[PDB]
Amino acid sequence: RQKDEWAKKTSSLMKQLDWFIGEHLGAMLAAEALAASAEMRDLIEQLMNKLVEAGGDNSATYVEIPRESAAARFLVRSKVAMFHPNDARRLRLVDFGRDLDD
Amino acid sequence: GLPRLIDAIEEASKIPAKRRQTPIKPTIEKLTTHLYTHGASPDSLLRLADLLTLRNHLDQASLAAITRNLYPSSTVSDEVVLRFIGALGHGQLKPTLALQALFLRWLVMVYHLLENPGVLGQVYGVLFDLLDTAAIRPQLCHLLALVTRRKHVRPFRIQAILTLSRQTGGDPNLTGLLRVFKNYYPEIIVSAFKHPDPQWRQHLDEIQQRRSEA
Amino acid sequence: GLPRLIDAIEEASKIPAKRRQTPIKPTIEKLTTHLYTHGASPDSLLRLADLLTLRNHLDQASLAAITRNLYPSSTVSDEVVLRFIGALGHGQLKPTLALQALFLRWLVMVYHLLENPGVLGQVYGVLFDLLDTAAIRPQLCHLLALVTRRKHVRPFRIQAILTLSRQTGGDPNLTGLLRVFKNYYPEIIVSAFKHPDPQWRQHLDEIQQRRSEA
Amino acid sequence: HEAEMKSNRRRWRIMKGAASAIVAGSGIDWVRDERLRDLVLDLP
Repeated sequence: RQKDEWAKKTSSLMKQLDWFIGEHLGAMLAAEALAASAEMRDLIEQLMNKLVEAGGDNSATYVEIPRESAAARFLVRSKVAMFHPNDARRLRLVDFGRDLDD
Repeated sequence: GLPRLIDAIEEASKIPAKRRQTPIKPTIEKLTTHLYTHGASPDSLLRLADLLTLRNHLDQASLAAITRNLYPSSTVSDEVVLRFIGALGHGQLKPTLALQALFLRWLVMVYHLLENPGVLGQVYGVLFDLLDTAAIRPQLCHLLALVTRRKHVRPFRIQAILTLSRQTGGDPNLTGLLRVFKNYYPEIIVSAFKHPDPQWRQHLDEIQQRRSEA
Repeated sequence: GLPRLIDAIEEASKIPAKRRQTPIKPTIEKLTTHLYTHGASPDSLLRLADLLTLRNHLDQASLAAITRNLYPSSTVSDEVVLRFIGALGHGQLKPTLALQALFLRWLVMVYHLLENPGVLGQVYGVLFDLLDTAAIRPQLCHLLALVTRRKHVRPFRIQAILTLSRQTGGDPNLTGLLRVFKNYYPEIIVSAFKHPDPQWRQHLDEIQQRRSEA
Repeated sequence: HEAEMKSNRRRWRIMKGAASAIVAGSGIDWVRDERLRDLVLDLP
């Protein structure tokens, strides 16, 4: 099958993203850098792992977030994640993977 | 004759205006006149895009003059397109919103001349996530309307555009884009964009006709 | 509505004209009028290219009239180009040289619309080997002039063009192509190709202008 | 049988969507660095 290429592409891309987060983003979030990179990658991992875990249940895809987490603010400002309307301490990814003809 | 002018503009681009041993306006007008007459080659386009897209000491009037006379001879590369796309939105590296609207207008007017029109499809999410920016929204919608194919009409973009239409009180440029969306998915709940400058279109066509000569 | 017209013309193209039960020419005139008004999408272009290049029972007047109205909307694909290329020269299945001359005129006039202009470079030998055929030489020379790159200007092609130029007396279309060969190389013994029909070009441009609207 | 394919293929869709918006949202010139550009550009 063509399946492990979609797995090879995703393991490759996931390493490129983590490089970008460590080398460029964590520094920007400081204004320590290493601490910012680790928490942004944990948060993106938790965000993505759940979005698929729901499959259809759009309501379950919210993770708990510390009150003033800069990672979440950046992810919401970059339009990769959304706060819950009723309260801003849970947080979901935008669901890029869902497609009508997927 | 043209690469000499760009070499001058590039050097003046590096030093502030009052430290220039010559006023640049005369040399910007020579470049403007040459571009109106001959167009801009693929390579000249790429150098001009850098001057329009990177932070330098050029003034807004001179940049707008260049942008308005950026008639390509022959084609438009991905290198050029992406530079204008990377210019868009807010950030200390990016140009003014007013020039951004001109670049977006330009991309619509040269859309038919891209070597690889698909490259705009590969950055579709970069264009789309900027629809909130009112200062460039009309030009964004027109370009998005040319770029949209079925693979781009995803549920999260359908919902985002509907929310933005409601919160702006119904931008007609947003509903024009939603019309394009509906052409791919009629299930959706319900300006046909015209060319933004016909005389520029006519002048480009004249320049472009030289490509049949040999 | 253009699919149905082509369907009917395809059907009639396989029936000898004396054995038809109704003339096909009124439908060809509807086709020709639709082409002039809206042009031909990439998929319609492929079907028309098949009509123009495969042996059928359509008359020469009808084939020429479709060729003279073969205005592409948007682009020209490689498969379309290669259908025409494969029809050039002498052969039991190939069209008349007079139609081949109009095909080569067409390729020149739509050269700027090829999705992949490089395609013609990959069949350079096919074109260049036909130069001794007087019936398509003027159109060949113009296309060759547009398509030749440095890689194509090999010593044996320089000599064949000078041999052919000697054997024909003066031929300004050969002189014109030799002028193109002489930009790439300096060393050998020393008619600018204008667009063959400005009216066609102007009409094509106006049809093409619709690609900027959505 | 085939739910596995599009599950892996979708998992790439989520990463590419989030990685592209993250790099384009950082403010960094992603056009003039090949690494950053590959992160942003979707596939043809």
